[PDB]
Amino acid sequence: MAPGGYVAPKAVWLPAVKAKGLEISGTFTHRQGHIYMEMNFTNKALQHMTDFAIQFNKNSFGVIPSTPLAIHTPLMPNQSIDVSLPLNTLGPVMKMEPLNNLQVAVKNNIDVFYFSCLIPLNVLFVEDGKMERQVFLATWKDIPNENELQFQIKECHLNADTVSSKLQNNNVYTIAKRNVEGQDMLYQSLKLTNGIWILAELRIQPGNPNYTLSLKCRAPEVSQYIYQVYDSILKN
Amino acid sequence: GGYVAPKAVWLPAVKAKGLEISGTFTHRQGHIYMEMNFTNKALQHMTDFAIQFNKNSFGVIPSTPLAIHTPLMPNQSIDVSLPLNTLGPVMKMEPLNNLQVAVKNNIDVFYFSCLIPLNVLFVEDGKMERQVFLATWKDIPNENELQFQIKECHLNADTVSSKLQNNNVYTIAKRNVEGQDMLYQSLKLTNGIWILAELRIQPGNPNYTLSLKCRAPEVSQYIYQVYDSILKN
Amino acid sequence: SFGDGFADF
Repeated sequence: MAPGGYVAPKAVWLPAVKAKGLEISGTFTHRQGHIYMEMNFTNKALQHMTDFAIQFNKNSFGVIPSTPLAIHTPLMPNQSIDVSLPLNTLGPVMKMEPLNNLQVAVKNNIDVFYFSCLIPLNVLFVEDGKMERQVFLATWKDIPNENELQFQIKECHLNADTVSSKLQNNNVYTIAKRNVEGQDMLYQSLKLTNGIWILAELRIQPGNPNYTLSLKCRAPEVSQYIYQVYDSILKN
Repeated sequence: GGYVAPKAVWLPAVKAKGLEISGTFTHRQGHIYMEMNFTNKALQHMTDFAIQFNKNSFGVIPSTPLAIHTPLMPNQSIDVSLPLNTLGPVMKMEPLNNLQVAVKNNIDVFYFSCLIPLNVLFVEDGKMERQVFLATWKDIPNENELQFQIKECHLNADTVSSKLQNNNVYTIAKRNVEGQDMLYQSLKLTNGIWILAELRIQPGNPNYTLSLKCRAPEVSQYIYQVYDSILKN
Repeated sequence: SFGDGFADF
């Protein structure tokens, strides 16, 4: 566990085979307020690479780079560079499918290449995500039960204290806890970069290698993606 | 006539040893064309032009060889109209409507990609029966429903329908609920995909909500984009 | 634009 929270390992986003020798692998981070696309560019061609630039298609959460890609030295054959690209969420918005899809165009001196990758939604959980208890109860009551979606986190053996701590490290806050007949119930909140609040109730059972995650959100389409995030945080 | 995008420089001269290609796509009387402007910015004359498309999402392929017989002189340009069909080999592209192209002349072979606006692939026979619309809209899982905003549109419902009809997007029903207009629309792609749409127009809201349902929901953003372009042009 | 190659940049 690290400050900033869970970072997935880099995955190959653009194979050298699809980009005339250019290989790009990447991941996303959220560190001290700022979001980054952390990439490694590798030149697997026999000629050097220059004139690098990046653009993102419009996307669900308005993600966009905050600065141009600035690689001021030519990327030599077989050379590899780490690139940290700061991002913000004030860019143009277009609904993606899947919801967290990000389409990226990368140009060098050779051509323009395209790829997509999936933004893990945890990088879009804001620090300001701790709901007031009074507001949680009222909001949970009001939100129609049509919006409630349930998930199972399976093969998890952490206690309620450690679950709470790991989730808090990722801006998911536990604002209340209730213990009824061997079962821990954690009431939790988080908030995304676009203002959407998600309310969670997490239930922990003994003899049960799996927890029940119940999510309520006025935009319920995000819920399944929030689940995948919880699972990753608690399995890692 | 439907929406035609302004030509864009698909191939700048400095990337193709003097060869510059400007282009757009058109759909005229049931025929698809790649409309290109070839300019010779080199010092040498150009001959032996030929074009090839890589496999692509919608099976787009030229219907004939490019056939430029007359040589192209330095600083001279020609406007070419290349007829296309959708019976070619298929491969899913990223983004979906990106097309990989190679153009050859006497100097070298050059590679570029361009954007196919999906309206050129909207077929004339795209008016759905109301009965089938209603049953299909209900049956398609709501997880396949995607919603977009057409922002700061200054068009009334009737101009919206007419513009869209000129692009083979059919309004099969128009319903008023509590002041709010709801336009129910259909279109079909050259590959047989039907898209169902509901456009909500609320008086006092210049932002219209477009809801799309399709059994291939991945096409939706591309439909929205050309839909937006049609109403802004 | 997005998807229009060199014209994107």
